[PDB]
Amino acid sequence: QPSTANGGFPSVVVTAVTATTSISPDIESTWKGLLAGESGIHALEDEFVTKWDLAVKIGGHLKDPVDSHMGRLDMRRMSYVQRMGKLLGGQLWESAGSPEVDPDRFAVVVGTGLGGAERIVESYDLMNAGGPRKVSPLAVQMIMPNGAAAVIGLQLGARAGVMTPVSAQSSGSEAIAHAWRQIVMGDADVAVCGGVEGPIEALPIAAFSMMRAMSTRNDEPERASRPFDKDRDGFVFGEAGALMLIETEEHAKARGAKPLARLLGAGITSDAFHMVAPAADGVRAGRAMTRSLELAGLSPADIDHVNAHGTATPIGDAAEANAIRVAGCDQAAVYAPKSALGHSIGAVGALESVLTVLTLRDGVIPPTLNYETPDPEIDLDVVAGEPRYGDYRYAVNNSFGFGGHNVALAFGRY
Amino acid sequence: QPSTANGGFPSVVVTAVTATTSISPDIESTWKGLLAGESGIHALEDEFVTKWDLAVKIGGHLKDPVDSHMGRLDMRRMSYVQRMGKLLGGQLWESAGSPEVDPDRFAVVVGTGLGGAERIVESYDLMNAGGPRKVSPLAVQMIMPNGAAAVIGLQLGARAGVMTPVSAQSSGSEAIAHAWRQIVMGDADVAVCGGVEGPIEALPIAAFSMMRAMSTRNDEPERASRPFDKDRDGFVFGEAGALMLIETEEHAKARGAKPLARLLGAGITSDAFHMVAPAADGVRAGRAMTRSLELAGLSPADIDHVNAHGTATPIGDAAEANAIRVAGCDQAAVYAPKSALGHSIGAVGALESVLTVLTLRDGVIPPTLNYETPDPEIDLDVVAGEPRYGDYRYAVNNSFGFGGHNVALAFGRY
Ligand SMILES: CCCCCCCCCCCCCCCC(=O)O[C@H](COC(=O)CCCCCCCC[C@H](C)CCCCCCCC)COP(=O)(O)O
Ligand SMILES: CCCCCCCCCCCCCCCC(=O)O[C@H](COC(=O)CCCCCCCC[C@H](C)CCCCCCCC)COP(=O)(O)O
Ligand SMILES: C=C/C(C)=C/[C@@]1(C)SC(=O)C(CC)=C1O
Ligand SMILES: C=C/C(C)=C/[C@@]1(C)SC(=O)C(CC)=C1O
Ligand SMILES: [K+]
Ligand SMILES: [K+]
Repeated sequence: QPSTANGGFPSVVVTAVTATTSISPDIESTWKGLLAGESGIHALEDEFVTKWDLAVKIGGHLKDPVDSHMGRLDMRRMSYVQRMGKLLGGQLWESAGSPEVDPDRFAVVVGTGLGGAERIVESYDLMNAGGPRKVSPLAVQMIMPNGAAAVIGLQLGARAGVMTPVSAQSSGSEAIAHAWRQIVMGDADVAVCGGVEGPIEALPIAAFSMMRAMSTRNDEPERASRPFDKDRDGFVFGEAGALMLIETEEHAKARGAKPLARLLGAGITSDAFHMVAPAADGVRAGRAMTRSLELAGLSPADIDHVNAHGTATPIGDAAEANAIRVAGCDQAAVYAPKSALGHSIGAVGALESVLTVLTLRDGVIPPTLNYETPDPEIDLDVVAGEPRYGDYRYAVNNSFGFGGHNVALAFGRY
Repeated sequence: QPSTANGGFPSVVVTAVTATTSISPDIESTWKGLLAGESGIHALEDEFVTKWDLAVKIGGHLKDPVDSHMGRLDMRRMSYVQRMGKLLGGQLWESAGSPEVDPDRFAVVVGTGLGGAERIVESYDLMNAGGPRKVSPLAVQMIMPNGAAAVIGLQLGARAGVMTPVSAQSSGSEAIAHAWRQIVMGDADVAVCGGVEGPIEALPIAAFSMMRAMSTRNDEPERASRPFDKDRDGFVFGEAGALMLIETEEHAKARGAKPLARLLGAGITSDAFHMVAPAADGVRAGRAMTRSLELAGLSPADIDHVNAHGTATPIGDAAEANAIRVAGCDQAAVYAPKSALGHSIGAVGALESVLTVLTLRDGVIPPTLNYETPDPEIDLDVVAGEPRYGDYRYAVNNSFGFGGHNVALAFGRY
């Protein structure tokens, strides 16, 4: 059976990354910030918080708002996720050296949680006020959830497929999994992949808050997200979008690109347990990890590092600790970046895959913030207090989503 | 290089199909109907048409509304596409003999155009009227576009992955493409796949009609949808959802299921041309067809039948005829089912895949309705007037979507 290690699949490398976060618009500054123990979570100053007296009054807005880079027409012709996709798509390509690739071998796979939903409600209000001729001729193509991926495909010229897998909070990792599949199956040699997501707003907070699993530690925003900690009280929103460029090792060599890491395998499963709670036993989630190992050609003892989904929900963290044990990876050093960056939903799995890549490139895992009281039921090696340094050779990035979706990505040091 | 024909991919068979359409809730009755020249397209009698004086006053509502089957609890706690998913998934599973499969080898892949969007505008109105605590605690899990796929995965017990590819009008076929990939790569032995979509409503009609591509032949509804006809004047909505059950031929034989057809190969590409117009040259669209043949182990000369996306827009049908030529498939017999069933957006490529399968099972292509004046730019063998019987062995189903997505599926007689 084919694996990366046994040459049954071609070698695929990560050759550029871009991300915008609550800490910085520059991924390399976000990364230094994380290492120095910086949090992007703050008191929400938005008017909408006082207008509605929201129970949740914390979150990380992007340091550098997407729309400060958007012109007059982009504001009127794209939904917010498409605007983010355009912004990141251009930054990534510039970071890659603006390569001239064969368009017929270039694919885009970009996940998102929802799509251009603000244009749904705008279109609804416009029609209710002034009838059907007040709806934009662009409303369909701004709203459709494949919109951000399609904007990036058009921007960069991708003709080997533009795909948008949606799996709620695992969408941004799932996208990279499908990009890797498309290359190893011979449909593409190069792919831009990742995840984008909307900003923090009143209605999203209201709707997630009614499920009662958001932190309300409003007095102390930077202490509120505590994945794996005994005193965790739910997740915190933190805005992000992130993309990476992956290509065959041969394609990278031929153009002189310097790889940051290798993308070795990907595992996708599903729980069939509950729509909005993960299976407590972590068995299908652990199988996604295992399947990424099988495809990579690795054993669980090879894994130095797991980048946890680690939302800081009580039931979420417990299930993931069980999954990591089921996969044999519970001696890896674990990071839960939502501790500092919060949860960006459809993008978050892409951001964390980027962080996994930087961990491998630089030999360092940032501290998990707020990890102050270990939880007996979670017996994991959670990195905390200061960075953990090592010559890491292999890591797995985990992401999970409402629906019972489990995605695991195996990366290696280049 | 592995193909189905050369045994490099495992054999994959279609063992059950279900669909609900404008003609019938029973796919076998829908099929008999199409063969008898029936149309599902009628005057819209909804009060919203006259309320808003909509330019488009025609379309095909389901013969049998999904909600005639829906418990009162479901009507509050699932979105419309989730209800459609649950209904179709239970029907499919019964049609299959309710098999006991290994859940850890069973995947679901179901596309849709948008998701539970009615719950977005419901949540918005509730919050505006009553504040943030009047939003449903189930709002998120009803809205998320992976919701329908996830309902089906929970309902049927799928633990090998639940996926929702979103590619607007090609989603339904793209879902079946990714299910075939998942089986041939060894991630699953059996999969439920296809597409669901919302109903014709006021805001959907306004937003699409403002793009200026819909038919407004309101005085003759059954004559409005005219794919490939010289006098075509745009597309017509017709509601549907459809699912099929695919599995390895070995798995089928083990349980004694008689196949309906073989699913031989799939190709996905993208245009990088325009967000809402297909590339005129048909080149990337023809490459998707060619890719499906390469993976099948077929040559264009083998192909007997093409089930065309055939929307009846002037530019869309012209581009598809060029793509069929690019692919070398322009000697095949062509059917354009939107002539009879109209356009079901995210569900349509799955519906048309099911029709392709029945064509191969029964050796007959239904007539393309309203095909009265050949267009010299098309120069295709369009089946029309009466059904055409023949010994069809191989067929390609086309679907394309806003964003420039091209999906082709290669099917074969069992
Ligand atoms: C990290 C946060 C993650 C967020 C959660 C993800 C949810 C998806 C986010 C959707 C995209 C939102 C885009 C907002 C653009 C923007 O900002 O529009 C403001 C003005 O507000 C609005 O129009 C708010 C309109 C909201 C649109 C409907 C959202 C409905 C959300 C659902 C009820 C709950 C969330 C469902 C998530 C399902 C999928 C993931 C599991 C500019 O203001 P002005 O400049 O005009 O003054
Ligand atoms: C032939 C298929 C047509 C496909 C069209 C696809 C459009 C997308 C699918 C939308 C799914 C909506 C489900 C409808 C539920 C239903 O019916 O609720 C009515 C009462 O009205 C409503 O609340 C309708 C309000 C709809 C609000 C959101 C619609 C947003 C539409 C966008 C602005 C334009 C379409 C975007 C498509 C992008 C994706 C594909 C390219 C019954 O009322 P009651 O009898 O129960 O009292
Ligand atoms: C099946 C449900 C799952 C996986 C739920 C998780 C663990 S995933 C996620 O991001 C969150 C917080 C938003 C959960 O509560
Ligand atoms: C890129 C745009 C494309 C492929 C557009 C097509 C041809 S596909 C489709 O179903 C329709 C009618 C709604 C189109 O107008
Ligand atoms: K992670
Ligand atoms: K078709």
